[PDB]
Amino acid sequence: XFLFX
Amino acid sequence: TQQPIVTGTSVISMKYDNGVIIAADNLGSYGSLLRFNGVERLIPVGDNTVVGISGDISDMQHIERLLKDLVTENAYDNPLADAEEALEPSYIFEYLATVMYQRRSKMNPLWNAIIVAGVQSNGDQFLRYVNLLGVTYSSPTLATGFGAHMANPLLRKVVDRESDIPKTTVQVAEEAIVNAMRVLYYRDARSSRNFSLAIIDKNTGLTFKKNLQVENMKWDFAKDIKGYGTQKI
Amino acid sequence: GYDRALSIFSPDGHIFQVEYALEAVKRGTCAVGVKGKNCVVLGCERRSTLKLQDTRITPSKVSKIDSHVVLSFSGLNADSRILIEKARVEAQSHRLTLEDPVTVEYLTRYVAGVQQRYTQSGGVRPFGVSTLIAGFDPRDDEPKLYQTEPSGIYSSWSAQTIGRNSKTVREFLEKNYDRKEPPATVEECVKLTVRSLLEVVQTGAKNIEITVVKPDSDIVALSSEEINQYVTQIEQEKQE
Amino acid sequence: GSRRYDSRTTIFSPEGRLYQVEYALESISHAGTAIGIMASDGIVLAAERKVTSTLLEQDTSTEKLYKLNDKIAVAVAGLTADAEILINTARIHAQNYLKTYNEDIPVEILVRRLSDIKQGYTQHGGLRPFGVSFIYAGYDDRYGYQLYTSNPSGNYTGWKAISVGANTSAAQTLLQMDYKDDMKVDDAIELALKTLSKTTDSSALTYDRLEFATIRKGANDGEVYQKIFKPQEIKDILVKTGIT
Amino acid sequence: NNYDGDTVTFSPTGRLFQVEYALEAIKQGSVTVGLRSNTHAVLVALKRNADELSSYQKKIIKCDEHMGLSLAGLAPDARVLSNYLRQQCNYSSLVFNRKLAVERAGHLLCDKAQKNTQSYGGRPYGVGLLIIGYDKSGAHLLEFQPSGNVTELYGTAIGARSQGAKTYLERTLDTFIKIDGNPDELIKAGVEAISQSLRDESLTVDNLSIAIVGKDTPFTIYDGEAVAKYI
Amino acid sequence: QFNPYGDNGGTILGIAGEDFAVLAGDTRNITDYSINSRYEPKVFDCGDNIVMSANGFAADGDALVKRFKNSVKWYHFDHNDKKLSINSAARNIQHLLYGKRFFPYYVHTIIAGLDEDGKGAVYSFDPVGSYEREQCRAGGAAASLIMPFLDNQVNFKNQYEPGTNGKVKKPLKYLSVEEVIKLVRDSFTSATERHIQVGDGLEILIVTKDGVRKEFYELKRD
Amino acid sequence: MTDRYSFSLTTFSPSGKLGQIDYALTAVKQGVTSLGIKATNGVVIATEKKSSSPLAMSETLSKVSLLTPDIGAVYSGMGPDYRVLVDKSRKVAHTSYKRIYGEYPPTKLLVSEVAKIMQEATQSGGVRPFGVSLLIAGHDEFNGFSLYQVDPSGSYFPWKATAIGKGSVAAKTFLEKRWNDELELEDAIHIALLTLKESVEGEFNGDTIELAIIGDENPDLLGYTGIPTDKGPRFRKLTSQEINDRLEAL
Amino acid sequence: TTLAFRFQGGIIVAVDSRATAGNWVASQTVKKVIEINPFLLGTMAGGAADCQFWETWLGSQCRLHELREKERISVAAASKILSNLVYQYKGAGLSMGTMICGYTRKEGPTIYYVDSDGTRLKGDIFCVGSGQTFAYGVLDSNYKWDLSVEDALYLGKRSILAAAHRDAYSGGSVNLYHVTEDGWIYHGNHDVGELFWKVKEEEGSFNNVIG
Amino acid sequence: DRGVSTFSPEGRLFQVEYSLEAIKLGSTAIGIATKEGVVLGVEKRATSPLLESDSIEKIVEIDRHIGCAMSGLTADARSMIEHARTAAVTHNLYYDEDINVESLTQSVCDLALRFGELMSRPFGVALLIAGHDADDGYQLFHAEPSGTFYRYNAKAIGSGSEGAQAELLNEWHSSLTLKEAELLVLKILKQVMEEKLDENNAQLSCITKQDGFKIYDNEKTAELIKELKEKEAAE
Ligand SMILES: [Mg+2]
Repeated sequence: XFLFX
Repeated sequence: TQQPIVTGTSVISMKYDNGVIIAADNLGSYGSLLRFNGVERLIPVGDNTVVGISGDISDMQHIERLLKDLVTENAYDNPLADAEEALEPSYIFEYLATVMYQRRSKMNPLWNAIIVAGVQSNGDQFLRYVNLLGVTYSSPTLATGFGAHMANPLLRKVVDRESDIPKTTVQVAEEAIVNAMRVLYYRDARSSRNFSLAIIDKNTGLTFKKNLQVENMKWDFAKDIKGYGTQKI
Repeated sequence: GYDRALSIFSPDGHIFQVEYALEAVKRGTCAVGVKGKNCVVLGCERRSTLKLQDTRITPSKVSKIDSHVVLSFSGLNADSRILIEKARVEAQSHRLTLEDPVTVEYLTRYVAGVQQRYTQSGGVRPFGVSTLIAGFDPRDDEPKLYQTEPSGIYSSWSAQTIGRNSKTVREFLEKNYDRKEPPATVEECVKLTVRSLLEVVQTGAKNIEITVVKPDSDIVALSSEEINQYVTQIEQEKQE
Repeated sequence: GSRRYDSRTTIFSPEGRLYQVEYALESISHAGTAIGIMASDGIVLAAERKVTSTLLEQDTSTEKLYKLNDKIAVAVAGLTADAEILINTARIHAQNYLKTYNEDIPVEILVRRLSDIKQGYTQHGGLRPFGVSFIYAGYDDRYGYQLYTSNPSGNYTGWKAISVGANTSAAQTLLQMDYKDDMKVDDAIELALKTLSKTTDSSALTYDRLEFATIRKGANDGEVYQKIFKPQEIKDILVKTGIT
Repeated sequence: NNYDGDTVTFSPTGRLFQVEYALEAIKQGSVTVGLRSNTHAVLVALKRNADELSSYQKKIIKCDEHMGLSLAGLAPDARVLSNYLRQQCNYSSLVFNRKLAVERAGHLLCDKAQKNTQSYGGRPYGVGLLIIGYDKSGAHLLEFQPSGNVTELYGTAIGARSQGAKTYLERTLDTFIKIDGNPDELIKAGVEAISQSLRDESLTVDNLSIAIVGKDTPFTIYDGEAVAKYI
Repeated sequence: QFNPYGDNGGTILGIAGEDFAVLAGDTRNITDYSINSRYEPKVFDCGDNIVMSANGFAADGDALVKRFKNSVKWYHFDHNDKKLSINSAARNIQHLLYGKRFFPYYVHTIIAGLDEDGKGAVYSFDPVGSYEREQCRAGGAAASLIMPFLDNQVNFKNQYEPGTNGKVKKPLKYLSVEEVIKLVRDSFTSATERHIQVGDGLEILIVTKDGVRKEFYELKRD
Repeated sequence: MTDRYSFSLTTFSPSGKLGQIDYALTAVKQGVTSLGIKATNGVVIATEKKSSSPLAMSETLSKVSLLTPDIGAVYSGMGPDYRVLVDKSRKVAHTSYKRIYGEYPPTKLLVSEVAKIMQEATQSGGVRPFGVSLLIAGHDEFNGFSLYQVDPSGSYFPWKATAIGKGSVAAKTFLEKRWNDELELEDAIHIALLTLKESVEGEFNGDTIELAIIGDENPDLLGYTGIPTDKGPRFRKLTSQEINDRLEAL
Repeated sequence: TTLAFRFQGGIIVAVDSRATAGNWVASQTVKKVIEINPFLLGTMAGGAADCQFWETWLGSQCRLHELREKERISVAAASKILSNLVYQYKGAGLSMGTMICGYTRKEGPTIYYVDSDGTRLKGDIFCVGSGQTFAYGVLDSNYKWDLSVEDALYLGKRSILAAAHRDAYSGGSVNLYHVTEDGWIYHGNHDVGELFWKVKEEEGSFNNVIG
Repeated sequence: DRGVSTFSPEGRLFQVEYSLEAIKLGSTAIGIATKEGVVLGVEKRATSPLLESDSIEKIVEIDRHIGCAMSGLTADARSMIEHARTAAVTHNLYYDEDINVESLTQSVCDLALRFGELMSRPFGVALLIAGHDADDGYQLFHAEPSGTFYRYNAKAIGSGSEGAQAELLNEWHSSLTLKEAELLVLKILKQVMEEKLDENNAQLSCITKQDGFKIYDNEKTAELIKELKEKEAAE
């Protein structure tokens, strides 16, 4: 896997 | 969450021009490769479907009861239960597929690999696989456990693609399945010599063969094998 | 649980349990609300058939919901306590989540919502209570006065009265209250409130309670002697 | 179904009264008279036992006067069984408050909560209200000596002197006549007994037909003592005031 | 009289009056017709308006690609029962990869309606439904009544003056049953049938509501200018 | 201890044109080093001119596509057969995915279709429902092989105008359906060579205003 | 389905009467006479064994019940209502006292718990009051011997001596004349048998009369030896023979 | 990398556009600012789904407040709705770094820092994300309260650029917002690729780089 | 007594029929739908002159594209409005779009019959739900406590409904402008109202695609009342 700045 | 105690080994199947073939040995093995044979792992549902189950025997017997239960239920208030509104392989598979996935999602899976082999009402061959994770896939040849590793390669020589199915006869398909069962006996420690084979043909119906044995095995060459390299005697 | 529908419709389209709740309000001691230019005053009747009362400890007719909002009522005293508690809890709940005290309109809308819910819930009877809710919104100098009733309808009033002989004191306010020019000062507003109660009460002794609410959480209750001075002034001016 | 047999205990009359509350008050008016009188230096609780029998064990009996904590007592008028349910609730509420704040419960807070339970039975649940009126006699460090009453409606009010149960009309007139604000406990004791003696439906008021209790500061230096009078102690106070 | 207070009370002659009163709601409802051949099944509905400024109450609800009904009586009850049918059609698809048989649809409505006639506190459904569908055994028409009685028919009608259309279909039975592979002609027979239940008012463009399902025809509803052909 | 997740391999690719959109996927389904099927489709027409693929754990992927198809069906029932716009579908799928935030679907989801202005649209989702509209997205096993190539050939990244000293970028422009299918076919043949889980067959679903068309192409079976 | 009766079946009438409690007391009045007498060194409780049929074995039906080793109960009114109250009374002596303090409850507190159960049947939804009055005789270290009456309302009163049921009015008058504060246990048993003979019409012997005492500790009835502090139950049910012995010198 | 700072001319909000799955650069075109309402902004840092879902949910809760109270929600109230929500989910594994930035007449320009730990902070300057340290260094060094709007916009842009360069998990493009009494105003998307060289040439910085 | 969900011998629900009687006692509310927008107007009907009329909220916003006028026991409408607003916002959260006026109405009507022995009685209030969506354009719906809703070109509910509806029958055509519709609502309100119509005892609103749902100021309504009188005196 999931996206994560 | 559980651990399987007594298990069944590979189930192998393939399509031919007029139907499908499925086979499974009659053995229940323990954890340390101990045996307990006298286990039928092919469940005929109606006269158009055979369900081949591998993995935990206790969970297999639970699924067996569900299928028996399903047939009873379908007959309830159904005048066409033996005709147009009879259970189809696609219906039986989808029920089982639904159960396997909602069990894995409750973290209490049925520790099995299932192949549903049958012929549909329009004569279409049906072959599809479901397992304890609820993963499903179809192919001209389907096999579980060791069968996937050893049987599939042999069966795929006969039917590599969909276009090969019309060219494949029941005599050829049965030979391929029976040969594949012998190879599994040679190389699988949890396999047995005794097995059951079922043919579902659109023209000739369902044929169920029990107490089959592996024959024409090659052992003669073993006498010439001495030591592990340098031993001459 | 006890599920019975007690508040139901009649053939003529009335809900008798809600209408019989209004009758309980009409039996209640008179309560009046008058809002001036920079204040609101809540006047309340206390029936004089009860002597040997301990006025120190006896529940006061006007209740603080927060430091800036007050609630008076006519009807069943026991029922009023349940609305006051729920309102006080909601006032602290609003401060906790919105980081701002309730507006008078919001607190009214909540209390009216509770009264409404008891008119179409199983196993409960409506509140035998009408409320006057008065105060000043945070950082605002515009006086607010709202009325609620058992049905759950609420609305804003320049001045309003509820309870026994409320129709008499409403008659008085309707001709004595000018919309274009409300009571400019605290004294003027308190006087008009006392005058309106003196049409109904009997004697201006320990029978009248007055509470004056002003902007920025400035609420004070008047004593006997303080109220008695207004009674003495009105009666001397009347004799003309 | 069951709708047919429902008395609807929590509805309004066309006049806007609560039937079951009004009928419960009618029940209480037939109960033995209970009087509370608040003085500057203590509170008196006096109660008349309901037509005593000669073979009733008087000394080890509790009908009218119950202890809630060390600083609060109640006089009961109505169904004794109903009162005991509410008394055990009040005793628990008091200990819950002490556990939470490490301070004895203020009298009004205990009264309000017990009154709020009664209210609940008149607005929801479809059960009969509690056929009980209480006189609460208590002391706290905020308001000092306090008298309250609660009734089945759940309404409560504060008093200098009050009666509940039978002949309250007559009792309240006699108390209103002889009571004054600078009264002592010993004077309040005499008033309570004289009042019961005139309002009683019995031929003559005797020790065996009475329950008596005082809340004084008679103990050494800024502490409150609850005295639930023994039969012999009632017999003595009845001779001393010259009623027997 | 004394035995019509609730649905849990039999009358001395063994009648359920609350069920009979629910049945009365259907008779007050606007007429709707159902008929079928071997290839197609048709629903025709006379929609009712409050006045000339109002819209015409929608009578026909789709349940799946192969099944739907027309209603007469309490519209909200039709919504509850049609929503239940949608879920049972949907359950059958998701779990069994199987289109729900029209006969099983009937059985499920019957059993849902029944429970509401044996329990205190609840009430019977106040709506009648005509279910049409095409499943593995061909075309089907069902009549639902909130007593729980479901009936499979070649044709029928429910609502005010329904007896007129029901008599016509009884006469025409031998003709319309053999309208195979011709949708328009089977609708025409349905429109001529509902016409026998009209008084003073006639079929207009925004008044008539038609639905059809069949062999190579998903359940589709025709309203407005789409039904102008059949006037 | 029972592990509820598995990896069925496969790789998917969505590309948005001017008046069209394509969603491609290989047809190979695998477990570990075994081939389950050489033809098991995982790119589906969901109705309302929306094509969908949930690549990763096939069981979770089948479950999600099944639930979304059902979501489209009930959107018709509840909103008078109204067409589900691609943006509305994308938001619905976020809620389906985030619904299982603490027992996630182990899939990478791509949907393709036309937006309400008739222009090609592609949306991509993470396992727990974070989504974004994109011109170009590869998902699954060979995403890392395909994605940089698409950056270069679709979005013309790192390409400058010859002679301009690398000051003027190569201008962006819409590709024809013919030119896009070339890049898809070359993307998958490339991925087949260098990724063991990619091969057997390539199925492309093309979405125009005229509807949903299919194209199939063989890939190497080793 | 389900218990839809969540509302009171006992309500106040306009006169302030609780009908169902009044009617319960009427049922008690129709009931067979039972009485209790408190002596200085014990308590006696007694009742007639009104036998439904002579084929019936009156031994099997026990109108006088042990609640704890030191507490016994007798009733007038509806036998079945009494039987379930004895079961509930024995259990509450354990659950709400013995399992907390490791000792049996004192008479007044067990009476208080029985009273509470009977008050609940007066106010709870979908139930009628219990149609019985109980006489509970008991001993405890700090209160000594005590006798309590419990009514359908849930009200209880302590008695020196009393009677309930059919001939209670006459029985109470008889006890008033005979009772003094110097009575020994044997004297109270003698008076109990005299009092009960008035209200009994038919046969009067040890087979038609049921009588129990709260008196001295009975080591022989304990069932074990070795713990000096455990001296045995104060409750003893008199035998058919023991009653007949005291009817000769009557 | 996200920052928001208060100055004379209102609030400056600057964010990058990179999404990463481990060392894999998933996207360079992500919108890390939610527009909520015309006077309210939300910045997102941490789990993409967690931020995206719950800040979209926050916008719905803010709309309901305004329908039920006939008044736009306060920045304090809006921030506490989100902070009270994440506190309910505390320990469940939500990952969110957030800044609720808006103007209302009663509060003025307000910035609230809110994180998945349940921390709710009011402040003039915040930097949230993996690259927050890089942004802070540039911002703190050149921050003045009496910065011009044009200079404040550049400083926010410049501070994100600084972070995008040094931080592996920040980059792609810079998105700029300005919040005043009349509401929030978009100041465009600046690709770091083109921006970096322009800034280096014009400012004469980035002397560590070759070129 | 008798059950709450009981059928009459005629086949109607007693409690629903009795609630319709409560709605007839309610103050008048009129809606008119046009191709230029939908107008909603109400009779405020203050019980006393001391009551501040601006605090009478009988026209209510559900979303930017959906308005609501009520008639009957108006306290009952609060939870219906709360549900409608939640449905409208919730749908926008799930589908990133405006919710259809019909779908919003259907959602409100699903509460109506959720009563029995759920809530204790039906709602004692009728709603005129006016809105715009891209599919079916400008729409006016009448939501009853029966759970039934009809779409209307124009509709009156409350005390003066049967008179007002007969007047709307003659006056309404398909080519009505928004300005014409505003005057028509004011004209028919003045006819059926007890007290004389002004900007304090009557309230106008409209919903347009461009500007969404707007409740008209007393100043704006006052000008339209003045414009209405002049035009009626002109012929
Ligand atoms: Mg490969």
